[PDB]
Amino acid sequence: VLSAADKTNVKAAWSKVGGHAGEYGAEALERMFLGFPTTKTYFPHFDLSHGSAQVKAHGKKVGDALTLAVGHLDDLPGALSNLSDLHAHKLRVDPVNFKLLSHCLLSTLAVHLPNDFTPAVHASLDKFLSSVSTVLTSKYR
Amino acid sequence: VLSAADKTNVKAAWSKVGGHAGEYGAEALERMFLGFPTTKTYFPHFDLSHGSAQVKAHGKKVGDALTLAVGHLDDLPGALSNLSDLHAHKLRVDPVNFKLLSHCLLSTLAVHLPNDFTPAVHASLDKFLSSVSTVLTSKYR
Amino acid sequence: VQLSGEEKAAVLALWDKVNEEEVGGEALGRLLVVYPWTQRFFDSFGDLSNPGAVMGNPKVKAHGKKVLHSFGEGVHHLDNLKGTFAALSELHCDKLHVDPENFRLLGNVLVVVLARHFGKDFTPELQASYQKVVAGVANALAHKYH
Amino acid sequence: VQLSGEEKAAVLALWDKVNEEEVGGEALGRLLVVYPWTQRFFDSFGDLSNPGAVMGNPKVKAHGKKVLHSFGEGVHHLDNLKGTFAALSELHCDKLHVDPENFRLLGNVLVVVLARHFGKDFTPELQASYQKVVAGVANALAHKYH
Ligand code: HEM
Ligand code: HEM
Ligand code: HEM
Ligand code: HEM
Ligand SMILES: CC(C)(Oc1ccc(NC(=O)Nc2cc(Cl)cc(Cl)c2)cc1)C(=O)O
Ligand SMILES: CC(C)(Oc1ccc(NC(=O)Nc2cc(Cl)cc(Cl)c2)cc1)C(=O)O
Ligand SMILES: CC(C)(Oc1ccc(NC(=O)Nc2cc(Cl)cc(Cl)c2)cc1)C(=O)O
Ligand SMILES: CC(C)(Oc1ccc(NC(=O)Nc2cc(Cl)cc(Cl)c2)cc1)C(=O)O
Repeated sequence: VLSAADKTNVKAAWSKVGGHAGEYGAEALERMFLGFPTTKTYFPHFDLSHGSAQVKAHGKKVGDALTLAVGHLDDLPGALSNLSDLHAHKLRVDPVNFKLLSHCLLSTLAVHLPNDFTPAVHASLDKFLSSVSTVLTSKYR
Repeated sequence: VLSAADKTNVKAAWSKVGGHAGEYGAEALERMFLGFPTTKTYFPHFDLSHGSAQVKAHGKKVGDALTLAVGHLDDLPGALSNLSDLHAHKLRVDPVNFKLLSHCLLSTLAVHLPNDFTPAVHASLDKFLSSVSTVLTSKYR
Repeated sequence: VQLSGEEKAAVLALWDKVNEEEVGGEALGRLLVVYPWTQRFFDSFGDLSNPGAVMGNPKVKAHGKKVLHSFGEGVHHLDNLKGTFAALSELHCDKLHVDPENFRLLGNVLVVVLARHFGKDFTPELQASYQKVVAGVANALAHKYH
Repeated sequence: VQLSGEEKAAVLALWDKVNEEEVGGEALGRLLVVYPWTQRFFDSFGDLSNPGAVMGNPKVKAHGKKVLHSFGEGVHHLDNLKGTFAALSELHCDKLHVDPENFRLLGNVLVVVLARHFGKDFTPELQASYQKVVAGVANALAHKYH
């Protein structure tokens, strides 16, 4: 669980995202697929090209799950339990890939919110994404 | 927090350690210093040679802290809070090094308890050492 | 690999006692049990649903033996790990898209298995040399990512 | 580095707009704030006790500029990162004993800083090329560990 100060930074930063969480999720995915091509093999039946309907849709889902996490910082394990079952049990997502997507999310936030993406906020968002990743890899038997 | 099954495996395995936790901690440290020489720089005023009084003493401390953790699996954050302050705030131990020592602890347990170090027990001890490492790196500002 | 002539001799001497079938089956099965995401690459191998099933799976044992045979090739070509592993780097990187972090994990699982098999003969010094070896193998396997 | 001629051109074009002082100070300061264990290597730099102090520290800014200058050398010698970084690999590995994982972290912090500075001009494609670059730099810096 994040510090009080981190939770405050994370809720603050996410407020600056406005209604762009889905857009940012889509762009983070695109950055991941191009920057780290190994990750593409998780999406064999997606059109992964820019502006893809499927990537746009999927980014909305990732953004919505992160928005939900931001609203539930005191209980990420509870909030993300089912999604952790999916990513571990079913999808067998390599834990390394959560670091890759997290890096691409930070990159995307920096692109779009340069004035708000301060060093302290970068640190808190990094901790937030680490915490989310930890829950999402927690279901490994 | 570990699964019920993991806690059972971990308490079981640690029982097989008998009174050897300190010896095993010392040997794990030696394995770490030789296998991963970068780690030696954390101990500038230690004699790091084999059978060293200081390494023997320090291994006892590591073994005692792990024994305490095994007894407090439901609250590792509470049990290891102070030790996490020490390792993060004061010592600035690189999180990578916890993976290195954990690997050397598993190696040492495998050396000495080959019949008990089964695949399922290896998995549970790995999770235990990951959980301990997570708490020990949790104090980073 | 920063392995001296004397370290090299100790590394090859240990490999002379390594049963690649027993050690290989065990190392691959442990990889699949301890780091279950690695099972993603082995759907065709059948039942991997619990530790007993994984360890007893004939395809796991057969494949682990092949893996260990290639590790043995590495052990015997320490001055040319890049060439030794070039074909397998193309397979694992370009064809399979295995994250290279897992090459390091399998190397470390092998080290743990060697420790289990050899006990006190697997000294801290000998383990240190084997750490250099498995790091070199992992790096050579990841060449196609470099 | 698996960088094509066209990717290379885009990478060098971006570096032409990089202020190594501002980008360098910011990347090193962010490393120290986001991954505070890295402060272990900078005791002589004085006050690093909070984000404001780290970012405003003259020694952090001066040193970050030097780091970024060496990254720029890398950018302009992509076909010989090993040679370019050989002296700095001896420094960081043999003398300082920095874990090489941190070379990757600093590269990624630099990428995030480039994203912040360049905004939409730092496209997913251009970032992908920069990921290849910072991976190559990290690998070259870690050579003395290989
Ligand atoms: C911040 C971390 C992540 C979050 C919050 C997240 C969230 C989500 C959500 C909300 C879904 C939709 C589930 C549904 O269909 O109901 C999903 C699906 C999926 N995710 Fe993630 N995810 C994360 C990281 C990753 C990573 C690192 C990978 C692998 C590179 C990955 C691979 C997948 C795949 C393959 C699907 C199913 C796509 C499909 O076939 O429909 N996810 N994720
Ligand atoms: C399983 C993980 C670990 C545990 C349980 C553990 C436990 C301990 C304990 C019980 C102490 C004694 C504290 C005291 O003096 O009262 C200690 C000290 C120390 N530890 Fe660890 N430790 C772990 C990992 C590491 C790692 C990875 C490093 C760095 C490579 C490290 C570096 C140190 C140092 C430098 C000291 C102080 C030595 C001295 O100067 O007295 N520890 N640790
Ligand atoms: C790091 C040391 C490793 C070595 C030396 C190694 C070696 C080998 C060898 C010798 C083969 C056989 C090629 C053949 O006979 O056709 C093989 C195939 C394969 N390896 Fe590995 N491997 C390593 C790690 C991994 C990892 C970490 C994974 C994924 C988690 C992996 C996944 C596979 C797969 C999926 C195949 C093909 C299996 C099939 O026939 O369907 N390998 N490897
Ligand atoms: C990964 C990309 C990196 C590059 C390109 C890089 C580059 C450099 C350069 C150019 C110097 C200056 C040598 C001189 O002018 O005397 C230097 C020094 C140094 N670097 Fe790095 N570095 C990197 C990462 C790191 C990391 C991750 C750390 C530790 C967390 C680190 C710690 C140091 C230290 C302690 C010095 C000497 C500072 C002093 O003068 O006291 N470097 N580096
Ligand atoms: C066993 C089974 C059915 O598991 C699962 C399959 C899908 C999901 N999806 C979700 O959680 N979606 C989801 C979607 C959004 Cl927008 C936000 C959040 Cl927070 C979650 C969870 C578990 C499977 O893998 O087949
Ligand atoms: C371990 C600890 C204490 O802190 C940390 C949190 C985050 C990171 N960053 C990463 O590893 N990024 C990262 C980014 C990429 Cl693109 C690739 C890879 Cl391989 C890794 C490092 C340490 C934690 O878990 O909280
Ligand atoms: C700020 C200050 C004083 O912090 C600290 C310094 C030392 C410790 N040591 C301990 O916890 N020892 C300890 C020893 C054993 Cl055998 C077992 C366990 Cl579980 C813990 C904790 C905090 C410092 O770093 O100077
Ligand atoms: C991430 C997740 C889900 O699982 C995992 C737990 C442990 C490991 N093993 C390691 O990394 N070992 C490891 C060992 C050495 Cl010698 C060096 C390095 Cl660099 C790493 C990998 C994944 C967890 O944190 O629980």
